[PDB]
Amino acid sequence: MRYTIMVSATASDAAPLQFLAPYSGCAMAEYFRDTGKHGLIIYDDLSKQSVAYRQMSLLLRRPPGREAFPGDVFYLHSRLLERAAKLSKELGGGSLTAFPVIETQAGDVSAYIATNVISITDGQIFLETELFYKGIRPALN
Amino acid sequence: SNQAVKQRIRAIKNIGKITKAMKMVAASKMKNAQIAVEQSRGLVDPFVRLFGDFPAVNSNKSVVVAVTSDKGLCGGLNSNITKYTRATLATTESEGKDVVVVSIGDKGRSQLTRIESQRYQLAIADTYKVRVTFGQASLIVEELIKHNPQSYQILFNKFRSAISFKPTVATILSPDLLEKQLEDVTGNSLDAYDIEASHERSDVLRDLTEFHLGVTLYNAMLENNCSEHASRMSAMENSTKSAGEMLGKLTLDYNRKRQATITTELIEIIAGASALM
Repeated sequence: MRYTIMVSATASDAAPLQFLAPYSGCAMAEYFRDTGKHGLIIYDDLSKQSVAYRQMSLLLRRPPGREAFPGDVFYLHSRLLERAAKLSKELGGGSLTAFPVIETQAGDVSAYIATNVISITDGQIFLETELFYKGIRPALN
Repeated sequence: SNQAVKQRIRAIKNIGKITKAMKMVAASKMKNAQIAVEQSRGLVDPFVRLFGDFPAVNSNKSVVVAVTSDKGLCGGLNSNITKYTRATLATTESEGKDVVVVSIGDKGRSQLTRIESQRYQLAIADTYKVRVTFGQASLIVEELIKHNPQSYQILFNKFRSAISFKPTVATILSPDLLEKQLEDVTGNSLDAYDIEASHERSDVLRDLTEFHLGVTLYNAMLENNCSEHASRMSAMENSTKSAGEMLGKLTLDYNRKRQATITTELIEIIAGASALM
């Protein structure tokens, strides 16, 4: 906890507080990127942040999308995860490493929000639910 | 496109019930034919201790019999002894041996022609249709004394248990063409026995190796027919697994299309309502 900030928007919180919480936490982690230090950010269930943003867009009566998502739900995550960069030497040399987390339904990685974050991030850590049941933990596919 | 994925779950669900019917059809046929295999294993061994076992002889003429199945959901049983045929039909090939290739079972003529067709002469099939009897296996044997080789090669699958089926080469030598020549050791190993026949030793052994041919032929197509039902049982349990893994990926694909078509038809309703309100 000496090196960690804990940003929390739980399930009882309002959907604009859960939509904003990864940007709030990215701004706090960007303090270390912009001062030459190194950050590590984990967006646990970025698939839950898109569900909170889907709620605000449907209640604003914006048109549904492929999975009833606003259509700008790619830009929701792309403008977020582009802030995790390795800066150049004239900007201090700081970095920010992101670990977004996406919950998958029954192993289907061809979902809308799953395929969005795959085409944003640099790699994946696939966690297989059949290797997890066999006791192979971490169940790295 | 939501009925094409629903008519495939129609297909794989009945295939997964067809192939589980054939798993226990071949499992009940494996045990009521096991009460005929171990009974038939008795008559084989008094000829293998009277005449020995001489697979690697350099006979002038040979008849090789690869006995296969008739129906073909066996799972590579009729092909495993087809490769074991040419593994046997090239080891004993040593001086330019005349070979007659015979197939018992309709799945043998379709696979021995691919490997060795010019020395192939005979095709017995429809033998497991009613049952396998010794009088039937005598007529199949009597068609192999029409040709007069010096040796007989019988390629079959020995039914050991429901899991393991090791292939077998059982060799029968013609009576004094080569058989007494291979018993001849500083005298003979056949001269211990007092012959109690009407005629000579040369024509009681003529009677005795056709009887040794008909016994090992009757055992071969009975050990193979029970090795057939126990390989179809392991093949039809590998295809209910494959038609339950395909059915599982197809229900996940159907539930995704079921969810996506309720969302699509709902967005079409809200858009037509927002255009009026």
